[PDB]
Amino acid sequence: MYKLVLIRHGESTWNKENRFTGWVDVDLTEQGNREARQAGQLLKEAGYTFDIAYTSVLKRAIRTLWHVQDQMDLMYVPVVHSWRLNERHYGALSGLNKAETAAKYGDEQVLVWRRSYDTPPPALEPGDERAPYADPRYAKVPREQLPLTECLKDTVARVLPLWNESIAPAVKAGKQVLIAAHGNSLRALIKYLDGISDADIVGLNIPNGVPLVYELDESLTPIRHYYLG
Amino acid sequence: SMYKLVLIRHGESTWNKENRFTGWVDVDLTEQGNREARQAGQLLKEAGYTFDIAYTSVLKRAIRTLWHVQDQMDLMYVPVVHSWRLNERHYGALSGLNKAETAAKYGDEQVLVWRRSYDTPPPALEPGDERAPYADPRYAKVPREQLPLTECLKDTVARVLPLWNESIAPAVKAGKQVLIAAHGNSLRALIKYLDGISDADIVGLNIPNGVPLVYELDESLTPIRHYYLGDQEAIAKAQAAVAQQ
Ligand code: NA
Repeated sequence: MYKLVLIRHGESTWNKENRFTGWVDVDLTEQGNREARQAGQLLKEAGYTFDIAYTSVLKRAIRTLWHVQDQMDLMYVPVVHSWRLNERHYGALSGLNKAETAAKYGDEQVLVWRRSYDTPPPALEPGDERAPYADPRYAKVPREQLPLTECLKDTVARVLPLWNESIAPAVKAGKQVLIAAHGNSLRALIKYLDGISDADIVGLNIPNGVPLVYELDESLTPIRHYYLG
Repeated sequence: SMYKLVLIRHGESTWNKENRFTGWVDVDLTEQGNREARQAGQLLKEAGYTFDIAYTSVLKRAIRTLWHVQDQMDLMYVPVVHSWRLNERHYGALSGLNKAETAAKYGDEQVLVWRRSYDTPPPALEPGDERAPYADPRYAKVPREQLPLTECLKDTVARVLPLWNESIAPAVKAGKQVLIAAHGNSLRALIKYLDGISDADIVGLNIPNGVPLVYELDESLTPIRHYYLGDQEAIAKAQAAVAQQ
């Protein structure tokens, strides 16, 4: 029996505005700060501790992790910041709210995108300000691996290598691991962990700033999972 | 080639403000300390500095100072190495005691020996003291016999330098832009080694809280010069204040 803890970042400014964010590096709102501190308090009171954390390169997830670390008195543990835990890339939808998206692309195409595991939204132009190529976060990432858009299938494909490379060996080694990330990168892990179908994973809701605990057997197969609080 | 190395002592801590020996006790920043650290980050950002990696201690006053700097510079994603080897000098049984009350009790000379004798440590913690480091998860990978119950600066130098030799110096040599966010005595220890300062002279080195301290090093990592970032007159005032304590 191992335990692995997952948590989605607290409310971001763009969550509050119901805007597609993706790789845009927006910060937490004060509510998102509170959710993160509350999650830290919950893990602490329920007797959790961690040896290492994995997070993305996006500050909304990183700041969530900082609050959890702060509240648990774990500010000293090693942290890995991986672009592979970034939120799904939403291409040209990044920055649009629901009304704006419906207006530009029409309801039917939005419905197809919302439902389709393997159809990506319109891509960023490679020269768009929002493209990742000039960003110092991705300086060592092979250029061809950087997305200008992603369907959820793409997101899953680039999240999952972190499982065999890093998370599973750490868990098997007896490390107490925390993963502080984003709705869709957490979906990718959960998709693999619980063997969820392409069709069902699309609808899985994960709330901001609530610790999600997986209990795993010797083979890293889930026994059960639950949210704290 | 010239390399730039940035050092910073933690922002004002609660026990700096209360005038208490701290050592390895894991106290936090005051609001002033938070402001110093944010200002430090703003200054570094405005002066066009960036970092590939930061080294810090396992103590939250230094780590939170680093976090403010990372926050202000938009560098929250960069690699950070947290090492007990950058901890403040271990203050032994003095840890938690008021400096004035201690001087009243044991005399000024005796406290000054404990504070600044290069090679004579403060009285040791008893190993069964709750303040001893043995059950602390921060030190669980440190062999028991290497964990101090007290340190003089000389001891602090011996435990700081292997991190410089094995990790930090190679990273500077490789052209990485390094920030070290640490503590008064662990920074004095490293600087003692970098500037080749004598045992008697290192005594007077006074590093202000929360001020970026830039070293320019040549190809062999020998300092060309160092200087502090920010309001130079305010920094001189802060230096006078540290020296008086
Ligand atoms: Na300690």
